[PDB]
Amino acid sequence: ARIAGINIPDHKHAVIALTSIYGVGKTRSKAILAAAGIAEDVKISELSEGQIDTLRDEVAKFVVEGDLRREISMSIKRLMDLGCYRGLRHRRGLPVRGQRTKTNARTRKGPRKPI
Amino acid sequence: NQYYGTGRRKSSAARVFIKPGNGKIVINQRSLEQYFGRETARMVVRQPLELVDMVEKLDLYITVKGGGISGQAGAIRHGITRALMEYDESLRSELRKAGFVTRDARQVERKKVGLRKARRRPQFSKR
Amino acid sequence: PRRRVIGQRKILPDPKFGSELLAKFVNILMVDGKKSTAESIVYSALETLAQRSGKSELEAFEVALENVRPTVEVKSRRVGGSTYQVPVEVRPVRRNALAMRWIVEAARKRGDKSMALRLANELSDAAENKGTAVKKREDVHRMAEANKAFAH
Amino acid sequence: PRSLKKGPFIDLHLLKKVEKAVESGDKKPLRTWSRRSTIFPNMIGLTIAVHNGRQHVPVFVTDEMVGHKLGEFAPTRTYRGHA
Amino acid sequence: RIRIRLKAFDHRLIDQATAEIVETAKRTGAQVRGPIPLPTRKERFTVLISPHVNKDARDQYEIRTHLRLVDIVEPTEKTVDALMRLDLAAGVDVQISL
Amino acid sequence: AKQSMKAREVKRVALADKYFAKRAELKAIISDVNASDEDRWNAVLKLQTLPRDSSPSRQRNRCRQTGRPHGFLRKFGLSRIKVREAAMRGEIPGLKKASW
RNA sequence: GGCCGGGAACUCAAAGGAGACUGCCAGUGAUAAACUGGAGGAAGGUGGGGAUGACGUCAAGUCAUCAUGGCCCUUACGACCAGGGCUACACACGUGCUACAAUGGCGCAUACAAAGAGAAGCGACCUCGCGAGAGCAAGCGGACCUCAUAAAGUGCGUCGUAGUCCGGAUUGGAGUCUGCAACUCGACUCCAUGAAGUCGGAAUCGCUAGUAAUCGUGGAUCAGAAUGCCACGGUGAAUACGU
Ligand SMILES: [Mg+2]
Ligand SMILES: [Mg+2]
Ligand SMILES: [Mg+2]
Ligand SMILES: [Mg+2]
Ligand SMILES: [Mg+2]
Repeated sequence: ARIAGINIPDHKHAVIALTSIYGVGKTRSKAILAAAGIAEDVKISELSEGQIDTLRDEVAKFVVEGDLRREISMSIKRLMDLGCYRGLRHRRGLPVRGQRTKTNARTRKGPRKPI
Repeated sequence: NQYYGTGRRKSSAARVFIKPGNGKIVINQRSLEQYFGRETARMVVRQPLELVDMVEKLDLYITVKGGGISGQAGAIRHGITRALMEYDESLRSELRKAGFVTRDARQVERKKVGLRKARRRPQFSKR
Repeated sequence: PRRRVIGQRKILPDPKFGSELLAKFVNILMVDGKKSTAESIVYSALETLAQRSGKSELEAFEVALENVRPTVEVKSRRVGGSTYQVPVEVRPVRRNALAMRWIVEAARKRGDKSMALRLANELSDAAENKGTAVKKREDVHRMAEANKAFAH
Repeated sequence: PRSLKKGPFIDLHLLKKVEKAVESGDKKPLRTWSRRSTIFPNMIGLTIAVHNGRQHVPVFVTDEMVGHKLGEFAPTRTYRGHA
Repeated sequence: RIRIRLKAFDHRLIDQATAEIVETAKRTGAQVRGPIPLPTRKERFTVLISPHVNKDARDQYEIRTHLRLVDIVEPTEKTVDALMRLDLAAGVDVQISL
Repeated sequence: AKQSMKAREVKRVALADKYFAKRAELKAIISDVNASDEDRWNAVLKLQTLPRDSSPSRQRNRCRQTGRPHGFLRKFGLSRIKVREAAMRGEIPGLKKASW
């Protein structure tokens, strides 16, 4: 119950449980779970240490959790300091992908501000 | 010899051949239970033959086209009624009273200009 | 309406019981036109009630329905321009419709895992005078009794 | 965006201007209108003034901006705030 | 075998042409099968009748295209010669295919 | 509309039909899967040189009688107002008001 | 394998006819007009839906579809080209789509429609790629071929009330297609992330039967770009004492 530096739930199936890793989704969960031949209908509570080690070996094949987040920051930071249009849209807390701004855009702006 | 009947309901048309027999029913090369999953359709199909009590003495070969499950079942009922009344006219008074000889003329109304549906109007604001 | 033209529309008894009452109850429980999903729940609830009570399969439903039917309701009438609360009689069809609707709405507000189980509980309670439909009927009865002086 | 097989897009006149400028030695910023052209590693270290609707904005090409369009470093809308 | 298709916008001016072509192909000394009534095509259009705004005011028009088919089995060498100068009605399209 | 708009439309049509074969040939080379990289680059640079109005996507459908750029119908070549006015005088063959 | 020879019976196709007219019976009614019930019949009293809008009112809308009196400009209020803007954003309002779940989500298997478009076009089979798509390439100016497998539905299993195996907004990376040209400012695919949202205050809307509600399909516009508009089918309700 210690994979990729985080704790994982024990009472759910493997496919549901492994997606809790930052960077591992449902497709990635299935790929990892099938790469070592473990069924999707087994709780990790009842499972042995050797195949846990194999699961760790297979999940160690991607940039996940903190090692991912790092470059994401630079992926944003290089955009901000370069001075491009996306950097300016990032600075002001406004949409970057050319959506509406006359209305909506609450998620990028937050709750309404009474004057 | 063979007796023939036809039935129409919604966009569904069915044709039925009835012969003296023992109680065999065929619908598009499939059994009665292999075609209609819902028991309501089976009951509405078997209504008239059960009412006249000629269930185990006749054989039925049926073909259908168009519409859906309920429309096809209603077409089957209409066709069975027409074929049976063709076989014997003495039941003319009975099948009519059971509400089967009358052809169900209800249809689907079109879409009109300015409305989202046949009669549904858009939302209205006074001011 | 202004014309008195409308009439009664024919209904088909349900297949495996031949009862119009079950047909009407299924229609009341139906949503979105998905009938096939309605009689499934109705049948599951009916069989669960039949096995739980052990009295019958259809008589338990009839007894629960009878326990809830009211006989008086309240409407508004006027004589000199002032509105009132006047008690009036209920026709049998209206009694059955009100009872079924109250039972359905009471069932829809619970915390179980299936709708058929909620239906089983509500019909059981109605047959043994514990459901909220009993409270509805009693409150209607007592509001009708309170406004008794205005009965012409 | 654009297909991978087609390759990057650039205007002929701009390409000739920048190649001549690089060959002849570093010069003054090049005045241009084509905001839709892509930036090249050849264009590194030169200054290009690009149109934005009413003016020409100088931009100095750095190494990190290779791969984008010339129109992403010159805005066209002016906004300070509300009230 | 020669099959002929006939198209028209009206169901009366095409019936006369069909009758005349079948009766004239009968006389040359061949056998004719038909005519075959084929499904018509309905094309519907809708337009706005106001020169400015007034969205919910429209006219709906339609165009009906009729269709007939005839066949000739084992024709005469003179049947085609006779049919090359039939001079059908103006407003009917005729298509011949061997 | 104006006269200048129709003049621009006709000039665009003429230029578009003048350069059909050359543009088709250049687009065929560009879309080709197996070709030299320098050949593709030169073909792109050559296609970029041809006038913009030669592109058949620069044209806008306009009414034949008035020139209106909105409410166009391809089957008739006229806007809705012109189609209605012509059709109600029995000048479009076979067209009549529908009902069902 | 209607697959073949065959057949014109059936469905259907498209032309012409029949039928429904208070026609018949009984009662009331001023013998009438008319109303009520009944026989028969597929349909009974305007069978269902559509087109059809009197004389006029609002000095209602449109001089930017078009036409037109008067006034106004004429090396400019006329004409050409490139780039930008019509897509901005502390805010308020109208009309919609997706949800807040168990009558449900997810996986596998299995049935039943109507209507319409296609020549600079619809583009099948086969091969390649996880996918959007790519290569090669028959048929079709069409009751022939393509678009193009309907979905809800049914059987089995899993989920067991959790902001969840509900929700898919936002954001990063990698791509496909159209078009000279996807930065401002296109559409779609894969991987990664996973916001508000637990049924909505004062108020307010639509609908009388194949109607409301719910699920799918097509077209015009158009190089590319629908949650809008115009059409087509599947399932299929509750209630109307009375003014
Ligand atoms: Mg519908
Ligand atoms: Mg009239
Ligand atoms: Mg005015
Ligand atoms: Mg005005
Ligand atoms: Mg311009």
